[PDB]
Amino acid sequence: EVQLVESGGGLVQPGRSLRLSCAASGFTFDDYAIHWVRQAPGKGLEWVSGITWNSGTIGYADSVKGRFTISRDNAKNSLYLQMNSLRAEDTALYYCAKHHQIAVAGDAEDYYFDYWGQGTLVTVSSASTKGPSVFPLAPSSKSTSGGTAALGCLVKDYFPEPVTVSWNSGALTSGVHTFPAVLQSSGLYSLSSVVTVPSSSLGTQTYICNVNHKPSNTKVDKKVEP
Amino acid sequence: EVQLVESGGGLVQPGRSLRLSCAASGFTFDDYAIHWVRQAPGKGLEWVSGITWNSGTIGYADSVKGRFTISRDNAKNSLYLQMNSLRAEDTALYYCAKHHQIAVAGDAEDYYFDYWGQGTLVTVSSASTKGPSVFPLAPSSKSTSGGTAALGCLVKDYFPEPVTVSWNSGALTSGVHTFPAVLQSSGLYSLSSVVTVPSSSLGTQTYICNVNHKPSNTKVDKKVEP
Amino acid sequence: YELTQPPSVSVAPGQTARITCGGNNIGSKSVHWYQQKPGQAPVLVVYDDSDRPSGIPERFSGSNSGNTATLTISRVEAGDEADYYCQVWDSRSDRVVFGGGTKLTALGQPKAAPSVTLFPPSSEELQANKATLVCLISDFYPGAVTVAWKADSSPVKAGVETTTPSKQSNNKYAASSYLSLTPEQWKSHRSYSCQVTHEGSTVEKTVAPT
Amino acid sequence: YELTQPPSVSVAPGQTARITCGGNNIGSKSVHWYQQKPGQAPVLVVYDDSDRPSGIPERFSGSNSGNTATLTISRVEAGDEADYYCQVWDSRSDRVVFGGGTKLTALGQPKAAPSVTLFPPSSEELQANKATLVCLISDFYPGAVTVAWKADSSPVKAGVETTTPSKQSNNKYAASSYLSLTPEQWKSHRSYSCQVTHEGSTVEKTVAPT
Amino acid sequence: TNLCPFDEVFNATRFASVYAWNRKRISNCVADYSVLYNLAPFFTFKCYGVSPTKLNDLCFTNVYADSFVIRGDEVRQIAPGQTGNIADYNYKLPDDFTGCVIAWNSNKLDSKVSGNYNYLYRLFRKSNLKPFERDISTEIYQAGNKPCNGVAGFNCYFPLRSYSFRPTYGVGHQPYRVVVLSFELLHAPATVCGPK
Amino acid sequence: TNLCPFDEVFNATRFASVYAWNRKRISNCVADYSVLYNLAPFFTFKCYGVSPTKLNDLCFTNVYADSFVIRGDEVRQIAPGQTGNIADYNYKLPDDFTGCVIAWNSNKLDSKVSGNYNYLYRLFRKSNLKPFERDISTEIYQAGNKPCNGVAGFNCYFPLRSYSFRPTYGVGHQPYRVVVLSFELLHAPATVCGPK
Ligand SMILES: *[C@@H]1O[C@H](CO)[C@@H](O)[C@H](O)[C@H]1NC(C)=O
Ligand SMILES: *[C@@H]1O[C@H](CO)[C@@H](O)[C@H](O)[C@H]1NC(C)=O
Repeated sequence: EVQLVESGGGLVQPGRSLRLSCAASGFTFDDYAIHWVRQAPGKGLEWVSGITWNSGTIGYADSVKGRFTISRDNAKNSLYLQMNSLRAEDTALYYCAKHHQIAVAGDAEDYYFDYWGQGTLVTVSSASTKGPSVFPLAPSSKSTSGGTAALGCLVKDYFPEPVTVSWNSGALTSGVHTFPAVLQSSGLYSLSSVVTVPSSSLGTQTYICNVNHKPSNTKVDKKVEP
Repeated sequence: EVQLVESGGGLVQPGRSLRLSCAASGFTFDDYAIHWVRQAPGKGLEWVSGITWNSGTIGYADSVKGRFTISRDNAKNSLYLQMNSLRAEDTALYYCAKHHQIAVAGDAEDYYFDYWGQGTLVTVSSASTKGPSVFPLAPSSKSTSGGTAALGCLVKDYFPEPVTVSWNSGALTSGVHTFPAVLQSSGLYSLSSVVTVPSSSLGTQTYICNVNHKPSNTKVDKKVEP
Repeated sequence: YELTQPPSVSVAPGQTARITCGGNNIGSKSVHWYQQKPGQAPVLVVYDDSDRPSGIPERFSGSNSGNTATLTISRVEAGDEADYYCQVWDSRSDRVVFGGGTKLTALGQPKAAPSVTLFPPSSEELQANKATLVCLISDFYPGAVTVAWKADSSPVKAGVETTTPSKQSNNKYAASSYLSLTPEQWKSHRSYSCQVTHEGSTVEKTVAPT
Repeated sequence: YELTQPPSVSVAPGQTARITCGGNNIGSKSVHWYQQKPGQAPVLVVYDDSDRPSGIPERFSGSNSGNTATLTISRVEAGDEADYYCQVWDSRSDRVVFGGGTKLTALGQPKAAPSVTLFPPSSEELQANKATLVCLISDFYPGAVTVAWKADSSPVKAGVETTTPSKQSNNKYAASSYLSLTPEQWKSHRSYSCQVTHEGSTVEKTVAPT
Repeated sequence: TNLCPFDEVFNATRFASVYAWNRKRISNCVADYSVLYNLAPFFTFKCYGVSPTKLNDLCFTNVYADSFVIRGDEVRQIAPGQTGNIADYNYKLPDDFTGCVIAWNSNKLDSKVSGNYNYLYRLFRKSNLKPFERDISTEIYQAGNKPCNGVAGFNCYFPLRSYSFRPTYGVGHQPYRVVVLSFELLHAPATVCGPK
Repeated sequence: TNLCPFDEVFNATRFASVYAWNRKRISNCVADYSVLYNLAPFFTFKCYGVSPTKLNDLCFTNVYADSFVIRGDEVRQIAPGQTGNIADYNYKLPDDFTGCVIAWNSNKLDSKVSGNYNYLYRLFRKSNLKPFERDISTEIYQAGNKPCNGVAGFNCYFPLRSYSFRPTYGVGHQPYRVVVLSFELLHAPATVCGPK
């Protein structure tokens, strides 16, 4: 139904600007107020700004006034948020939240969000983007049970973390444990995945680990073999 | 001594502009900060604006900001306060206040007033200026005591109330009690000023009541006789 | 910032007066005090919460607690009834913030009888049409005076009367009263007279017929 | 405005939990609640303190009275462990005030032994100098697991390790570990290994001794 | 019948900015140009091309309703063929316009004693705006000759300034909510008619 | 010995506006032109006429120290023979200027949003200013053809605009405390020498 897809986000130096977008699809982008709300990693939520059905700001926070500017386009079904003079304390997953009510004329201002998105990790630091390095973790011949052998990838050396691993085309929703990354004392990270991988007799997965890294644009489609 | 004479004030229609002035003397008008502070009849005091020795505004109150503008000229010792877009609530007795502690560059900001002025009544209404109707009071020849006399003027029908009635300048300094005015149910005022004048009929013969009304420039020179 | 002063305060001659001013956290900025007698300009009496200017007697002390500043007056005489204001710089908003009014009133002053004086309509004003009459009561300390024009041998109240409220003068009230009801037709001659009433007593002065 | 919530509220999966959100005068303005599983997007729970959206079970209820809004979840289960936030409008400053959410954790869940899976350096990295030996640990409920490294049959911990803190996955914690400080000719001898020691027993799993 | 939605376009909680004015199509309804005079004692009704008493006799197909908040000294600029810092970079009406520009004071609805960056206006722009054009872009304005590289520095300004709305201002600085009711008539069955 | 008051016009709490720039007759003292070199490292020190290396040696009679706050891109206008809006209606320097203009960013203590109207510049004026001329008048400027009363309106422009110095604008719209050190050599015993 409602698909509030959010685009725009990556590594930007302190003091520069970027523009975020939020393409709506499913409802009428002319009667629902849509807001922006950030969430620092493991540090709670925070409200940024918002716009009513008519393009008008419903206010800003106590730390983004004068630096952020929100705009609405009712014809293209897209909400925009301009972020100027970014600092180190603006790194968060910016969400694009809707409003449940239809915004009737005579009522009381009360905004509560009903549909959310996924967000774009807007990291602000002085480091530079690095390219991933996919490696074919070998599914060793240790065979006790049926699917005891597991194969995966070892994506490493990437500073930003909008990393997404795929296996066939954006499919194979079976057991795929994408373990969280870890800052290895150098600013970079390291990802890893593991599948079930039953008895290998050429009737198994296509042996593909699609790694999409946006801030360091590179599409790796390297295969895995025993 | 220090004399902060304040001029440039009278009647102005709602939605107009006047310009006040504060001519200083006796001290150095180059090292003391001078502020503007108003006072309606009663209703306590209120700080309008202020300026430092260098012509830098110390700020405005959150009731006349963006409408007033304080200036300062160090060549000719005088202060200024332009008052654009005057409304009905700006009807007060504006003061010109000095400040001790000439505030060497290394110091904490703190402004207290030690030498005040006399005031300049600024009334903002839609009525028109009227002129006094000075009438001499009759000093009836009674025999209650040795000085059983009472003579004065009967100023009446004047809308603005800055009137400063005075007898023969530098001559009469005895009991000259000037009774306050009254806002009768016609928009105008009325004032009296009776002097004791112990029995001197056909004696001093200095019964001259000078009535000055600034918003009308009607300097009356009425003479009183038995 | 927003200071808070008591609306009024009373004290008898012999005791001490205590005027307080509060705020969010009034403990860092200074609390400067002023004294405004009725009909004059405010004079500073206490600055830096402890000091006093040259001329102010050794009777104006002060203290500044965490959230309350006080102005302690010593032995108070009759010539001390005025309005006192406390000042705060408030460097947060860059605006000198004053306080409310605090009318200190000495309780126990002697009751002074008023002095009424009447002036008949002049000859220069009766030229075309003025016919004005004025009643003046000068020296009486307690207010609440009712100038009832017992004129024309009747309680004239429908006639135009001013009856200005009480005022202050050298620590003693004073008011006035006008009567322009006569349209140059006061030839009725029924003993025009002004009648004041202070607290039960009354003093009256007749008006000349012609 | 400023909302304050308890940093953590735990309850056994037999009774109800009490999540509160108090402010200054939050008795009239509407109080909305949100639920956020670890990793996913915040979902809506009972809003306006008296009604819930479509899909949320009847177990979720709310009540606001004076200075406390209570989100009383009835019959708490394991799948309800999430970060609950409360929302308010605060029409005074034109904002949307959230609060530090509460981590509801169902206390008293069954134990889970972690499963370890070792992956030696891959085939297409020995020609280069990578040295990225990876040690993974599967799902387990009680966190705080320490990865014991057994490199060359000897305790080698001075090398570059990761030891990422435990994270959340369908109410089962999982982590990773990386240590291949070797000169990138890791095939020295004596079966470089990895050990995962939970609270109590320790799990062992090694790789080929080459 | 089906009254046109002139209730949420006029009596709304928060209006639009000058650089992001909102259009709204109003159709398949019967417009009543008489309920507008409940809004504000101070209510100008300047019209162009149509008599203020002729809208209740003609039929249109798509009546559009813009909305923005401008300061007082800037309403006059919302008129066919008039210059100014708002009618050139924010919103310009065509020289041959058929509508009714409506404005009223709103110092009580949206004016807080602080200044809120809620209402913005475009101060710098490359060229003038074409009739009925909205530019929500916020690129750094190059005011000199050196490139800006997306950083607001010397000779590189941010193209949006924020109005200051406080109730203590004069009539020439209090916020004014403005709505431009356009009227177009194409080769199509006219739905928006008058109350018959 | 007696150091000149170079600390009162440089470390003052609040500076003047561009239309009311304050002078200070620095005389009968010993000026040390070295405390204004390392303090405030962001220091544009454009010296016209005199050189910064031979400044601690020459003796002048009355060195005048102006002071005002202008924006950034309008610092280039404080120079001999320069045009614009802040160099012809607010502050004008002679073509034979002999001094050193000194400016430094003050986005920390002068960008108070509570202040803002605390700094004003003149935008409209009949004729250009003379060298070293102050005009603190606030009369309404008649910009059209008909005479204007004491009220604003069409072709009735208030001659003073505000500097909404906010801490979020770019470096081109930030306050700069400009101080001009004019050096005159009139016929009189020169007393303001350098450190001997
Ligand atoms: C705006 O609100 C008032 C009060 O509810 C109402 O009388 C008026 O009709 C409304 N205006 C419009 C244009 O509907
Ligand atoms: C301003 O203050 C600093 C520190 O006290 C000082 O070094 C400097 O000399 C002062 N300003 C000038 C230029 O006199």
